[PDB]
Amino acid sequence: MIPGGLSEAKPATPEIQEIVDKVKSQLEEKTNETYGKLEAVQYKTQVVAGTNYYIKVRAGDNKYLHLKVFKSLPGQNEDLVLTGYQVDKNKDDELTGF
Repeated sequence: MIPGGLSEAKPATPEIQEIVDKVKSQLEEKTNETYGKLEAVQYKTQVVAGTNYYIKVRAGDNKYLHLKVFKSLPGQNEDLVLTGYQVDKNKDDELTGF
């Protein structure tokens, strides 16, 4: 069993692309990623020190990347601080258990 509480995981459109465009800046220079050129097909969400969003987005035609966009409130300073994510995978990029 794994904690977290991934809320859901429905289809994703450019609305997840914003959550994706909001973290791809930090995600770009975090793991030298890039995002933005990927299509988010679905997403989920969790509740912790604020609110995060997990996304099942792909970056080609045989690979997926799960990002972890996180928003706070009690320490706004962070706000949409995607501190978790994964890219270039085709075996452990399922939902959030990636």
